[PDB]
Amino acid sequence: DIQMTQSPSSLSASVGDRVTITCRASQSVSSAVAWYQQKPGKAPKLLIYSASSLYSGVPSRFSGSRSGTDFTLTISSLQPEDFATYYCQQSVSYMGPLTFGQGTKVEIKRTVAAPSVFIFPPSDSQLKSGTASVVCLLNNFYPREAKVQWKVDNALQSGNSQESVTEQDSKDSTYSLSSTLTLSKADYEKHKVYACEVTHQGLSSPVTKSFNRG
Amino acid sequence: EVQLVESGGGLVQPGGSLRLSCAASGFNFYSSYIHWVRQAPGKGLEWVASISPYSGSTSYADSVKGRFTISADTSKNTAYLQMNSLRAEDTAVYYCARYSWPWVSYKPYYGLHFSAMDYWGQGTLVTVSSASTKGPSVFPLAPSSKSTSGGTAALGCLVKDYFPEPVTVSWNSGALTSGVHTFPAVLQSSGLYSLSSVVTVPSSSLGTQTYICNVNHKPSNTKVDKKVEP
Amino acid sequence: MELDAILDNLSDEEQIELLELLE
Repeated sequence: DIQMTQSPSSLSASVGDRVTITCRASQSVSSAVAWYQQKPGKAPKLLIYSASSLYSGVPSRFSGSRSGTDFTLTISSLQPEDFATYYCQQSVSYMGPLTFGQGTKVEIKRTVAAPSVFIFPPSDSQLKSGTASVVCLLNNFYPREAKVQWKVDNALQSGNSQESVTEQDSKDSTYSLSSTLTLSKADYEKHKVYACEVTHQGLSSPVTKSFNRG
Repeated sequence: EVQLVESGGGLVQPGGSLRLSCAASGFNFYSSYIHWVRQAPGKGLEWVASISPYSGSTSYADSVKGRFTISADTSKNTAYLQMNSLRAEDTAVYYCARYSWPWVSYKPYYGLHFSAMDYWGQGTLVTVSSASTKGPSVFPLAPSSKSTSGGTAALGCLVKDYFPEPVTVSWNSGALTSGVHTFPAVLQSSGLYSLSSVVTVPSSSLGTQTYICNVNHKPSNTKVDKKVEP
Repeated sequence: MELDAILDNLSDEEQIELLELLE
């Protein structure tokens, strides 16, 4: 049909940088192009309408331009709160299909920050239910790439862990990670030392946070 | 002011039906176009349907033709999306949004002006699954004994074995918001979700200051308050 | 002025031809 091809699918830039996002329409869409900003878990917010008009209340650093079938969203002075996914959208078909464009994830680039590492044993409450979740928390680090290795009485674990990463913080530009190690109450009681060992660019050496079951 | 409030989403088995409603408040509903736009978890925006509420003219994406029906009641200023024959790929957050009329205008010496989606509702989650609704279990992530009393500590709550999404977590009935990280849920091998919500607090506060996570899972009508002690 | 009533009775190709005349 009518496709909006949105290049780069993702980009990373520093505070104050100029960033440009592109949308090529597969055919003429006139100026029927809007630009939206979507932060995680929220509805998209209109930034640009009719390809070049700044929506009321939007910061002036957002602007849209058109050249033929190419549409450009420019963020002239990148702010930390601009972490988001941006989408173009065409509406050239009156009461016809509206198409979007795959989006652009904009991450904010900041100085390297090491994670604060904590470990949490299972509650007695959960053990009374028959399973054990051991949680390792990595707090407020940046770059997003980080490795967590679980060690139970120094044996490396594999296949019994699940991770989750927060979205980039809109104010300090950091990430946080949660690693959960799952064991049965029996296998949990059959061992003593539960350790979370963390590798990250901000750490000279991998950092281990441990506890003993007793 | 202008508001769009969506209703009717939830968990539904494959092949079933749901009806989303979108109640509009601070604008002329007769003078608008209403769109349903959906987003599958972690994916992009996909337009679903459009309606002109006064003339009742409609348009549909090919993905939903014959299965979905958009309608509107100008008396109630409320638009509707009736979804039949739902499939797993229909799982998404469904958003209501608005064009103010006209779709496109022309003004001499200034050109064309195309409307855009300026007001969106908060969205309603539709999950197409055979899995069953289950309320969560809440466990404390107790702040460590391996500890000083002069810096920062972390504590939290584990919300596990629930379905479907979402879960909301607040701290101290909302009084504590700074330093909170509520993580994206992961789906466990049980077929149920599990997440953590943690906070960093002054390490000196522990044991004196009371820390309660308030977990609400509306799909199951479940509200649990867990006090987190060392 | 509003163009919706005009475009509702034009084909997609006619619509874009009109819109491009008005640019």
